[PDB]
Amino acid sequence: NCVADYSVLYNSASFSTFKCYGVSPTKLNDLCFTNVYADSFVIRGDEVRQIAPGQTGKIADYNYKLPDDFTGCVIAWNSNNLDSKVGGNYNYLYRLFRKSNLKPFERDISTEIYQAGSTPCNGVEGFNCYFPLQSYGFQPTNGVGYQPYRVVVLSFELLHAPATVCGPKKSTNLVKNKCVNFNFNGLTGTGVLTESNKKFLPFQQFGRDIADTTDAVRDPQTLEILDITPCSFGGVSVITPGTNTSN
Amino acid sequence: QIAPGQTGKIADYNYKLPDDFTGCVIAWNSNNLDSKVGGNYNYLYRLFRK
Amino acid sequence: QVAVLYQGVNCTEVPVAIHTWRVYSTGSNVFQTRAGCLIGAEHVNNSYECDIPIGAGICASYQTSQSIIAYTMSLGAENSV
Amino acid sequence: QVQLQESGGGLVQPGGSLRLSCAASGFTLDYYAIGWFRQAPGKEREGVSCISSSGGRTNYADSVKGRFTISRDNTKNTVYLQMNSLKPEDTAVYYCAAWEASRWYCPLQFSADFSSWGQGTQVTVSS
Amino acid sequence: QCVNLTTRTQLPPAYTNSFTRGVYYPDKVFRSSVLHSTQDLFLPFFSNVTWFHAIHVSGTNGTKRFDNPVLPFNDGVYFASTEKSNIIRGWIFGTTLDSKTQSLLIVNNATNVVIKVCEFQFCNDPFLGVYYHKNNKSWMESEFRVYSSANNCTFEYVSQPFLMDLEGNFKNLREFVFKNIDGYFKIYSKHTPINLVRDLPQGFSALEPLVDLPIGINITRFQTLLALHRSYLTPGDSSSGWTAGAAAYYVGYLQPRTFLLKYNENGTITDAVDCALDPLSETKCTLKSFTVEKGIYQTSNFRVQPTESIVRFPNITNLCPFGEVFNATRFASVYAWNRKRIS
Amino acid sequence: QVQLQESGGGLVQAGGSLRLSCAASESIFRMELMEWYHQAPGKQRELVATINRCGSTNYSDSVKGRFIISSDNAKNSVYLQMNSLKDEDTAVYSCHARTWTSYWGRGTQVTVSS
Amino acid sequence: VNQNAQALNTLVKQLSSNFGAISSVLNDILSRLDPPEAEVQIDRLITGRLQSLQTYVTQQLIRAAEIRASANLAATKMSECVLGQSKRVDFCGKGYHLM
Amino acid sequence: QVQLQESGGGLVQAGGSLRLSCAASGSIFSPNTMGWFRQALGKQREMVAVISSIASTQYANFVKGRFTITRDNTKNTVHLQMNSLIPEDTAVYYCYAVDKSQDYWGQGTQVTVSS
Amino acid sequence: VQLQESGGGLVQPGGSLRLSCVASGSVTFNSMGWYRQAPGKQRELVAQITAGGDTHYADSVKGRFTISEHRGKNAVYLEMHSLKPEDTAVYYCHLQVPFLGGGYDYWGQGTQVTVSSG
Ligand SMILES: *[C@@H]1O[C@H](CO)[C@@H](O)[C@H](O)[C@H]1NC(C)=O
Ligand SMILES: *[C@@H]1O[C@H](CO)[C@@H](O)[C@H](O)[C@H]1NC(C)=O
Ligand SMILES: *[C@@H]1O[C@H](CO)[C@@H](O)[C@H](O)[C@H]1NC(C)=O
Ligand SMILES: *[C@@H]1O[C@H](CO)[C@@H](O)[C@H](O)[C@H]1NC(C)=O
Ligand SMILES: *[C@@H]1O[C@H](CO)[C@@H](O)[C@H](O)[C@H]1NC(C)=O
Ligand SMILES: *[C@@H]1O[C@H](CO)[C@@H](O)[C@H](O)[C@H]1NC(C)=O
Ligand SMILES: *[C@@H]1O[C@H](CO)[C@@H](O)[C@H](O)[C@H]1NC(C)=O
Ligand SMILES: *[C@@H]1O[C@H](CO)[C@@H](O)[C@H](O)[C@H]1NC(C)=O
Ligand SMILES: *[C@@H]1O[C@H](CO)[C@@H](O)[C@H](O)[C@H]1NC(C)=O
Ligand SMILES: *[C@@H]1O[C@H](CO)[C@@H](O)[C@H](O)[C@H]1NC(C)=O
Ligand SMILES: *[C@@H]1O[C@H](CO)[C@@H](O)[C@H](O)[C@H]1NC(C)=O
Ligand SMILES: *[C@@H]1O[C@H](CO)[C@@H](O)[C@H](O)[C@H]1NC(C)=O
Repeated sequence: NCVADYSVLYNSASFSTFKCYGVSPTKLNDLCFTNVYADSFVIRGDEVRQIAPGQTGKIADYNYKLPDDFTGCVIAWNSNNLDSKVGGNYNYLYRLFRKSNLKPFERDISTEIYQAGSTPCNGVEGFNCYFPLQSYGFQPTNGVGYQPYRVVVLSFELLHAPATVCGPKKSTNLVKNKCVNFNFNGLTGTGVLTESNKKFLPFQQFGRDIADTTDAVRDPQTLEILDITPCSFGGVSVITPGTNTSN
Repeated sequence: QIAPGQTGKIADYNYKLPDDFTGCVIAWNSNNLDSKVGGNYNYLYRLFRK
Repeated sequence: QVAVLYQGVNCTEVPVAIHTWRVYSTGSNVFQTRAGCLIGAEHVNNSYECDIPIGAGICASYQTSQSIIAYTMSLGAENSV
Repeated sequence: QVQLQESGGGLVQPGGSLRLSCAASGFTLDYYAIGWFRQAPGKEREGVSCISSSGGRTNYADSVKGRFTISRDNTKNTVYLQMNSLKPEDTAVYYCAAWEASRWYCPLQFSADFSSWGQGTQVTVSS
Repeated sequence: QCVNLTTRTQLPPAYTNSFTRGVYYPDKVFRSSVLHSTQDLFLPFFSNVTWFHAIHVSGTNGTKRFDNPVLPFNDGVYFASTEKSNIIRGWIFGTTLDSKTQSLLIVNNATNVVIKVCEFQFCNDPFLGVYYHKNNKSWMESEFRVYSSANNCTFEYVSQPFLMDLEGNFKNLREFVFKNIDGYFKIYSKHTPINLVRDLPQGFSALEPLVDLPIGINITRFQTLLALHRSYLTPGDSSSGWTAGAAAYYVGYLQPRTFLLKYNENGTITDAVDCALDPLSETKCTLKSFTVEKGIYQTSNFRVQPTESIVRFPNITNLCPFGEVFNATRFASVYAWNRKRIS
Repeated sequence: QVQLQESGGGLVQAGGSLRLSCAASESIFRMELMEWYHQAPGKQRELVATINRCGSTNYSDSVKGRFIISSDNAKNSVYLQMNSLKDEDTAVYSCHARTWTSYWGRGTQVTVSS
Repeated sequence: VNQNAQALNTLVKQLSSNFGAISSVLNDILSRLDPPEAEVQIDRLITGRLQSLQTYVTQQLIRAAEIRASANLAATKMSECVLGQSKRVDFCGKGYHLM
Repeated sequence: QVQLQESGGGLVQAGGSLRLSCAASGSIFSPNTMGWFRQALGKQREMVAVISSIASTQYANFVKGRFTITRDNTKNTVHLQMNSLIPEDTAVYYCYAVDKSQDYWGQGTQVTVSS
Repeated sequence: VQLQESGGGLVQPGGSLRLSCVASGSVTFNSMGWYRQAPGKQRELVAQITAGGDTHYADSVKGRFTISEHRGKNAVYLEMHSLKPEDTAVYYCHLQVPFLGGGYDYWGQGTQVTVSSG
C-alpha cells in the first residue's frame, strides 16, 4: 500500500551488491509489485555468494535457503565500522549443524543440541554433542571474508493480483476505440479498447475465454470494464498480368 | 566493469563495450609508475551522465 | 456403469501396485483376456456383433450380473447353400 | 567467475605448523602458475613461493627457505602451501595469485605481475 | 472472565456428507461458457463430514450439553451451519489456544463483528450466553466468556450494530471455506435461504470470497463459539436452549485435488466434476466434456512401483587375520619387524 | 475387503423376529443404490427392497408392512429387521450395492419352521 | 471438421508454456530484464515456439495428402458412377448398378 | 525494540549462590526462546542454557548439575539460579531473547567469585 | 476489497455537489448508507436507503440532501444542496452485505469533500 521509488534508493553510496534476479534494476521502477518482503541479517564476505538461488553452502543449507525460482534483489552494505567491535561481536549465531536441509524461506528456530553419535544427548552436551548455533568473531581488523555485511533481501511476487506497491508513474488520460499500447497496473499490451457489456464479479479483475489472452480488463481509476480487441492485421497479395503485357 | 554485457559505473559512464565485441582488454597493476606519494589526481573519473 | 481394462498385464497384479478409485477383487469376476485384465464385466458364452472393440476377438456391450458383458465376436449368421 | 579462495589460516604458536589451501572456481588452475604472497601490517608484499603450472618448477624465499613447502593438486584444482617451524615474523595475510611464464627458462624465481588476487587469510604467529 | 461448564462426555455423533457442495472461485478472472481444470484444495465429492449439534440432549428430559469440541486444522476447513436463531457466533484459531502462542479470533459481539489477533488466554469452555425474562426488560441479556486477557494485539476491526432475533422451518444455511495460506486468512462465504429441512439438503451453489485477512501466524487447531440460551448459574433443563439444538453445524476437511468447473455464459459456476472419484469422471476430465459417447477411451498409464531397495555385494570370504595381530599375546621388537599379510 | 458381507440368517420360528447386517468396508454413501434379493428353493431370485442415496425407498408387494429398510449413518451398514416371519419366506437373502461397477455378496440362508 | 480445429487449438495452447524459461509471455520478460539476459530467455522461447509450429505444419501436410487421395477417389466415382453406368462390382453400390 | 532488563550481579565468595534475572519488555511475538550466554575476557561466547518456554532443556556440560533455570509465565521472565560456582566459571552473562522476528541481547551482568 | 469508490471535489459554500459510492458490480444489500467524518470529531451517519426505499437522514442534513439509486449501473448517488462550511469531511458508503445475520460493511474507502470560502 505504498508508492515506492527504488531509483533514489539505488544511488546510495554506490553499494556493491544490487543483485536482482528476475528483474533488472533500471527497468525495476516501471514494473510494480503486488507485495514486498524485506529480510535482513548479517553475513560474512566469503559466504556472500551463498545468498543466491540454487546456491550451496553452510548458510544456504542450514541457515537461510532461497528458492530455485527466486525473484527479488539482494542488497548489502559493508558494516565494518558498525557491527564489528575490537573485542569481537558474538551477538550473531549461525546454525552449522542441522538434522536436515532447509526449504526456501524456512525459519524453524530449533535450539536442540544435535546428536553426532548414537547415544541421545537429551539436550546435554558431552561426547558427540555439539551446539549448532556458533557465534561469529567480527572484528574491524578481521579479513574482508571475516567481517560483517548487512544484507537485506527484497522478495517480490508478480502474481495476478491487484498490486499494492507501484512506482511514481503518473496515469494519463484514457483513450477509446483507437489502437493503443496500454499499461494497466503492470499488465502491458497493445490493442483497441471498447465498452464491454459483460458482468464482472466484485472480486474479478481479468477475463480470458481462450486461456491465453485477456480479452477484458477493469480500470482502477474508473471502475468501468473495457474489452480488448487485437490491433488488426493481414497479408497483402498482388494481382498482376504478365510483365510484358502491362505494368 | 570493462567486460561487455556488464553494468557498472565505468561500464555505463566511462567505457561501454558492445554485446558483439571482438577484441582483448589488457590490464596490469601500476603502483611503481602511476601511484604517487602525494596522490595522482591527474586521472579523471566520470560518474554522472544523462 | 463402466468397465476398466488394464492393457497387457496379468490379473494377479492389479489390486496392489498403484498408489482415487479402488478395484476390489470382489468388485467383479476380474476376467482375464489376451488383451489384458478386465474389471467390471461378466462373461457370456453367446456371440453377437462387435458393439465395442476390445481386442483379440473380444467385444463388449451393455445389457440390463454386471450391466457390461464381454464376449467373443460372431463373424455373422451361419449359412449353407 | 574467476575466483581464488584462501583457506586454512589461523592463529598458531611459533614452532608449529599449518596448511593453506587455494581453491579455484570458474576456470582451470592447472594452466596457471601459482605464487603465494604475504603483506604483513606495515610491510610490503614479499613473495612467499611460486610453483609452475606443471608443478615441476618451484620457487622459494630465503626468509622461508627450508620451512615453507609448496605442492599443487591440479586434479583437485588446488595449490597447497605447507608451513613448518613458524615464526612471529610470518604474521601476515596471505594471497595466492595466478599468472603465466614471464620470460624464457622454466623456473619462475623472478617476480612479475599477478592476475587473480584472492580474498586472503591472515595467519597470526604469537605466543 | 470465563465460566467452568460441565463435561462434554465425549459423546458419539452421527455423520453426513456433502453431496456436491463446497466449490468456490479459485481465481480472480472471468470466464464465459468454458470448462476449466483447476489443481486446488477442495472438498471431495460425497466425502463424510462430521456434524455437531449445537445442543445435545443426552436425555429428552432436558439434559442438554453443548457439543463444540476442539478440532484439528489442516489446510483449512469447510464449515456449514443450518440455523434460524444465530446460535453460532464465531470461531477461534491457533496452535495452543493460550497466551503461550499467537492466536486469532472472530466473534459476534451481540450485534457487531470483531476480529482480533494476539495471544489470548482462552478458557477451556469459551461461550456466549444470552437469557431473557418477560418481567422487567431483559430481552437477551448477554455474558461474554470467550477469553481471559489480550495483550499486544495488532489487527482490530469493528462494525455497525445490527441483527434481529425472535426475542417455522426457514432454517438458513451458511457456508464457509476458511483457508490460511501464505500468511493470509481467505474466507470464502455464501449465505442462501432454504426451508423445509431437517439435515443439510442436496444442492449446488458457488461460494464467493468474502474477505482476506493478513494475519501471518501459525495455525494448527480451531474451535467454535455457540450462543448459549441458558446460564450456568441457574441452568434449566428443557426449552432453555433453542429447539433442543436442532440447529447444527457441519465440519469437513479439504484435500488437494483436481476439479473440472463449468462456467456458463454468465460466469456463474454451475456444474463441477471431480476427476479423482470415478473412472467415468476421469474419462470426462480427459475429454474436457460432461457427456461421453459410447466407446473405449484411454485415460492414464499404470505402473508398478518398487517396494524396497536392495543393495548386495559379495561378502563371500573368510573371517580375516586380525585377531592374531591385535589380540596376539606377544609382539615383535622394533627392529625384527612382524608384518602379517591380509587378503 | 470381503465387501457387502451378510450375516444374521439361520433357524427361526414362524412369527418371530430376526436381523441381518450386510455391511461393507467401502463408504456407505457413495453406493448411491443398494438392494435386497432372495432366492426361494426351486424359485428364481426376486428383488426384496431398495434404497438409493437420496433416501427414496421401494418395496415389493410381499414386503410392505412387515419389514422395512434402514441404514444407520454411524457404521456403514443397511438394516432390514425381519418381523413376523412366515414359512414362504424361506430363501437365500442377499444384499447388493452398485458403485460405478456392480458388487455382490454371497447372501445368507433363512429358514422358517411351521 | 474436428481434427483440424483440435490441432489448431493445441497450437494456440502451446503459446501458454514457458519452455524452460521463467515466463510464458514475452512482454513481461522484455519489461523486466536487461538485453544480455533477455536474449538468453528469448532464444529458448523462440526455439520452443518454432518447434511447435514445425510439428503443426508436418501434421497439416500429411492430412492434406490423405484428403487429396480421398478427393481423387471422389472425382473418379463422379466420373464413372454418375456420368455413366458402371459394371465394376461394388464400386458404386451393392448389387447391380443402375444409376 | 525489546529491552532485556538484566540484574543480579555482584561479588560472592567461593561456594556461594546468587539469583540472576532478566525480563523481556518487548512485544514478544509468537513463541519465544530464552537463553543465557557466558562471555569471559579474551574468550568467545559460550551459552549457559537456551531452554525455551516449553521444553528441550538445553543444558551445557560445562556447568552440568549445578545451575537451574526458573520461568515465570505470567510476566515472561526467566531467573538464572546460581549455586556452587567455581572460579573458572566467572564471566559476563548476557540475557538472550530469541523471539520470532529477531534475537536481542542484554547489557551484561558481571559475575566475579574468587578466594 | 470488493467495492471501490471515487468522486467528489472542493467547492465554495452555498453550492451543490454530487457525491457517489461508485458500484463495483452486482452485490446484495438491504441498507446503503452515506457516512461522514471530520478531524477532531467522531464519525456520524449522513444518509441511509433501504432496499424498499425508506430514507433515514441526520438532523443537520434535512431538506438539503437527496439520495438516488440506479440499478442499471448499480450506483448510489447523493446530491447535496445548501452547503455550509460545517459539511467539509471525508465521506463513505457503508454496505449491508449479510454476514452472520448482517455485518462487515464496506465503508472503508472515502472521498474528501472540502467546503470553504477560500
Ligand atoms: C511478350 O508478350 C507477347 C504478347 O503480349 C508474348 O507472345 C510473349 O511470349 C511475351 N514475352 C515473353 C518473354 O513471355
Ligand atoms: C498371468 O496370466 C497369463 C495368462 O496367459 C499366464 O501366462 C501367466 O503365467 C500369469 N502370471 C502369473 C504370475 O500368474
Ligand atoms: C459357458 O460359460 C461357462 C463359464 O461361465 C463355461 O464354464 C462353459 O464351458 C461355457 N459353455 C459353453 C458351451 O461354452
Ligand atoms: C427422562 O428421560 C429418560 C430417557 O433417558 C426417560 O426414560 C424418562 O421417562 C424421562 N423422564 C421424564 C420425567 O421425562
Ligand atoms: C462489542 O465490543 C466492541 C469493542 O470490542 C464494542 O465497540 C461494541 O459496542 C460491542 N458490542 C455491543 C453490542 O455493545
Ligand atoms: C431491570 O432492567 C434494568 C435494565 O434497564 C436493570 O438496570 C435493572 O437492574 C433490572 N431490575 C431487576 C430487578 O432485574
Ligand atoms: C506450528 O506449530 C507446530 C507445533 O505443533 C509446529 O509443528 C509447526 O512446524 C509450526 N508451523 C509453522 C509454520 O511455524
Ligand atoms: C444472467 O443472470 C441474470 C440474472 O442473474 C439473468 O436474468 C440472465 O438471463 C442471465 N444470462 C443469461 C444469458 O441467461
Ligand atoms: C560373510 O558370510 C559368512 C558366511 O556366509 C559369515 O561367516 C561372515 O561373517 C560374513 N561376513 C560379514 C562381514 O558379515
Ligand atoms: C580379544 O579377545 C577378547 C576375548 O577373547 C575379546 O573380548 C576382544 O574383543 C578381542 N579383541 C578384539 C579387537 O576383538
Ligand atoms: C464417515 O462415516 C463412516 C461410517 O459411517 C466412518 O467410517 C468414516 O470415518 C466417516 N468419515 C470421517 C471423515 O470420519
Ligand atoms: C507484550 O505482552 C507481554 C505480556 O503479554 C508484555 O509483558 C509486554 O510488555 C508486551 N509488549 C508490548 C510492547 O507492549
